[PDB]
Amino acid sequence: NSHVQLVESGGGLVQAGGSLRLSCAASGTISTLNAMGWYRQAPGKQRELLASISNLGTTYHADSVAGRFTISRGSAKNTVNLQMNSLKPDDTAVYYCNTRVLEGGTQIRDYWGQGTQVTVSS
Amino acid sequence: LSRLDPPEAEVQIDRLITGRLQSLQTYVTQQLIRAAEIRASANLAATKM
Amino acid sequence: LSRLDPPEAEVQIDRLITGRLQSLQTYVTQQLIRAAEIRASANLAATKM
Amino acid sequence: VDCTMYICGDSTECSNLLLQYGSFCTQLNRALTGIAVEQDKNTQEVFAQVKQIYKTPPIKDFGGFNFSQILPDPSKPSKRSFIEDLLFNKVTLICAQKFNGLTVLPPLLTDEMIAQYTSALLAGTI
Amino acid sequence: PLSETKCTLKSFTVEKGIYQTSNFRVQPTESIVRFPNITNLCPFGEVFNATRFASVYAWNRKRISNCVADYSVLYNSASFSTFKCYGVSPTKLNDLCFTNVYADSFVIRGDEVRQIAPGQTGKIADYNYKLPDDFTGCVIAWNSNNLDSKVGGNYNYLYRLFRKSNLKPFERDISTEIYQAGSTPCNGVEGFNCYFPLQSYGFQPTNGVGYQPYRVVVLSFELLHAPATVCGPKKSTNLVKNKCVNFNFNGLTGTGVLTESNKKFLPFQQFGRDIADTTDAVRDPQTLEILDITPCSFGGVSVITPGTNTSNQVAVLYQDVNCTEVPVAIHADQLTPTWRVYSTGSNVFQTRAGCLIGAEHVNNSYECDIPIGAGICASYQTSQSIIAYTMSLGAENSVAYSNNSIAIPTNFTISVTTEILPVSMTKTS
Repeated sequence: NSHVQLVESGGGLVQAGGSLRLSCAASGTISTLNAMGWYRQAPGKQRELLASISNLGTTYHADSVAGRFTISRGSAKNTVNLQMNSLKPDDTAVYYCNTRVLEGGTQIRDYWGQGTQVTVSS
Repeated sequence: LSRLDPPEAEVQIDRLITGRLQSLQTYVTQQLIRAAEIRASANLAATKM
Repeated sequence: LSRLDPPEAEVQIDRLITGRLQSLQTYVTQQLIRAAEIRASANLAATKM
Repeated sequence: VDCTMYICGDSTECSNLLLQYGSFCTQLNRALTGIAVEQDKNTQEVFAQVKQIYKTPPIKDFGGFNFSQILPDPSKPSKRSFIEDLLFNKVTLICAQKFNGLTVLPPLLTDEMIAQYTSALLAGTI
Repeated sequence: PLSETKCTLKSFTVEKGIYQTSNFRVQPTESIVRFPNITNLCPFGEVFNATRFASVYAWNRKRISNCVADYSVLYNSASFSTFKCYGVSPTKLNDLCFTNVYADSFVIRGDEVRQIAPGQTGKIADYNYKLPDDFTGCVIAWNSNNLDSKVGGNYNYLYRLFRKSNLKPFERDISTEIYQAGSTPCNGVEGFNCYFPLQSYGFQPTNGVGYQPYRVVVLSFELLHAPATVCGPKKSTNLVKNKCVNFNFNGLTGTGVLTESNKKFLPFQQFGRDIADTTDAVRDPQTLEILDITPCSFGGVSVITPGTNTSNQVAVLYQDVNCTEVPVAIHADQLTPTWRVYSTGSNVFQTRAGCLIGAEHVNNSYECDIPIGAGICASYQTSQSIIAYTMSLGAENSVAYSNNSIAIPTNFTISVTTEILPVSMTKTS
């Protein structure tokens, strides 16, 4: 019954040059979060990966967010926080959170949360 | 008409109208073909008479 | 089916079904006309025989 | 032709969507079946005039008239006459078109039976 | 079948004749997926068959991406003293896709192989190569005494014995500044309380298996929600022939019966198309042979029956199909005692029209009663049963022709015959 679930929070309207921090909480029957990622599906734009952290601590950051978004995995290793520094207009999007789970050592299942909206205006 | 408002029900009414109109056209064409057949039959019957 | 999900693929399938059905119907009508012509020819042949 | 296979070949969602379009399928199938039966009716009416099969005389005298050309030739594998086989050769594909739900029902009267009827008519006339 | 005909006619009474009822469609039995040959596997040999490996402190990192990884050569091969994986099943590697792969190759003493694992301690783990606690990947090691040892002491391989802090996971430290092991600063001068930061194993052929050099390669897989650049070989199904099956040749999807083909494709040609543009022949990507595509049944089903007022038995005609397909009509699902009796028996007969079941093929000829097709006709007579026979064109009769004989009638007869003709139709508006 406790199926893997993700929850996104921390987004919202921010003045250009500001900063925020999205928090992604994972729950349910989480066996192993092999890969952990943050995505954004802006209104009228396809979902795009921004930052992600593997279970080994190695992290990837998209060029659209490289140098501004820093992804850090909590000590519990269940939640990932994306600190957004110097938020620019490109950050206006509905941010989604994803994780890959290896169920049974062979089934790669990708789980997604509700997501949170971010907006940057002039 | 009752379930949906006119602006949205217009598409459903158009689909239904197209279907019914096409069916009526099919029936008319079949009737014309059978009328031609029976016309030939009547001509040959008149020839026999 | 593969590229698009069912809810959006339904309209495409409807358009394709309409096109194929109309093509088949035109073929059937042409076959009926040719059948009538060949029926007249066969009646002529039977009369000749 | 089968409507459902042609429009919705091997698919199920297409079949379900077509199910609500009515009975066009039945109408088209009935029309095609009617045409198919009409073909047999036409050929039978044309060639079934003779009540009995009339054999040709064992010896051809006919007062000097030579009917070899139109009479059947037992020598050839097929018993069609000298002219009929010439027509078949002159007139001499759809076989591989069966993929899209098509079908070609065989004629009720085989060419051999039509040749038999024509030979009977020829013998009767002679 | 009689009840199906009744439902089709929407009547409880069926007259003598033949009625089209349903369609006999052959469903696929299996699925076939064929993809190009083994092809360009990832460069495993480069890392494994490399003549010389780097030092443990200078462990060589090799990035692997954008290539198919055939991991079977790793475990299917018993040329590795140690083989283990973390976070994934080793047998599942050939069916996995990863964004990036990093192969860490170096040489260490066999007895020190234990230090190469998550949460391990010691000089090798702390100061030469440290692994993450939740490492996701595989570690491979094998003996290298015959390669990494020389008579008198092989001093090429070096390892870091001292350092201020333990190396972080996947961290390399190549700086060799004199480590301050004592209160007195070394100032980059080796001596008392200042030892050579690196050390040489001095591998010798006389060294024991534990002390002998061992070559180790560690494959770490990176997954960061990014597109996967590596993917195990697309396991292609075997080749099935002469049976209906769903086939997918490198994306070309279809359903039919694969048969040996006598065509001749040009080397660059892959598949052929009929005059109607429909796919007709395909060549297997894995190996170069051609196969032809054919439809399965596409057949129809008709019921031959005398008028229900006369009898109750029926016969089934499967249009333009082989007699082996007949009983493949979604059987094992119809009524047990009523439909499967018509499935197959000694009654089975074959004609150009199709397969006929429930009728005996007699030799006698009679005027057509129910036209089957292609010169065959069916009738109910005999003990009574259904018989399929060859149509009798008519009664045999010969005229006693002679060149001087004549036939003149002596009496007559008046015959009255009826002829019916339609004249009009209901005037519907």
